[PDB]
Amino acid sequence: DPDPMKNTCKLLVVADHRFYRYMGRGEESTTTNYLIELIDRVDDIYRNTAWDNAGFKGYGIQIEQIRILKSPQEVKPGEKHYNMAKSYPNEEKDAWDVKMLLEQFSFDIAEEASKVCLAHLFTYQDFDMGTLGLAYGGSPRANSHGGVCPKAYYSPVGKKNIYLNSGLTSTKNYGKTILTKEADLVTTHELGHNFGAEHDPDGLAECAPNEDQGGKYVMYPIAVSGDHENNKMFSQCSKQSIYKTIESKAQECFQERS
Ligand SMILES: COc1ccc2c(c1)C(=O)[N+](C[C@@]1(c3ccc(-c4cccnc4)cc3)NC(=O)NC1=O)=C2
Ligand SMILES: [Zn+2]
Repeated sequence: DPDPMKNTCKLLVVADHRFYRYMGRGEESTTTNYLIELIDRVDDIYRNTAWDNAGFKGYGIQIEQIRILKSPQEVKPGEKHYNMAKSYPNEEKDAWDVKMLLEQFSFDIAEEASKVCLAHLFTYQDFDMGTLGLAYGGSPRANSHGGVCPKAYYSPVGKKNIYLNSGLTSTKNYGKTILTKEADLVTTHELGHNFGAEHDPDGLAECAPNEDQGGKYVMYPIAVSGDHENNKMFSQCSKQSIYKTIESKAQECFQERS
């Protein structure tokens, strides 16, 4: 019998009412299929990366559970929820303030997020300044305040434990639905932050090549289009950061590939 390999970060995937209506065409099957195919293509990127440029490969992601929120969350006055009909803090805007939305999703999904490596929200809202997603950055440290593997942080206001093993992806930008190849890269980038990578800096040519050299890698701070070969790959900078996080945290919460 082969030795067990805890090499898979299991995900709770949530599609809010906005995603369900505008991406899933108001259908469970259409919503599910989009998310399953997207996670699998993102998994091909992770699972195939040799994090240490040798044998530290086969580390990826798998959906553990899909939660579909078919309707907006009914809220009482002064109450907020990441799945409510209105955007917060400004109801006049198409989208929430992205940082407040991530905080709100982490607060509301807490009980479910405590049981998975990562929780990821899929929404359909046009965040300001070309923002397509947000995630808490991971690290090898036990008290990382985010990323892979749930760690309880108590909320005195909520009187409960909250977890920062979260991220979100929007498939809406500049009033339109983004291409699927763009959506795959956003989730890759967000999970990249969760797995411990920071943005690729301009100061290290190796991690930020010119367009004639295959373009930028996935963790570049200006969102890659997917048009260039490097777009769907992690730079050597991301590989070193992620390798250190995985090495420390796979034994904590990664599981066998299902
Ligand atoms: C390939 O997909 C992407 C590549 C690069 C990026 C993105 C997507 C994307 O949304 N962004 C913006 C961005 C971001 C980060 C912080 C804040 C922020 C900070 C403090 C207070 N309020 C908000 C807003 C947006 N989201 C992300 O994952 N990285 C960022 O730079 C870069
Ligand atoms: Zn980023």
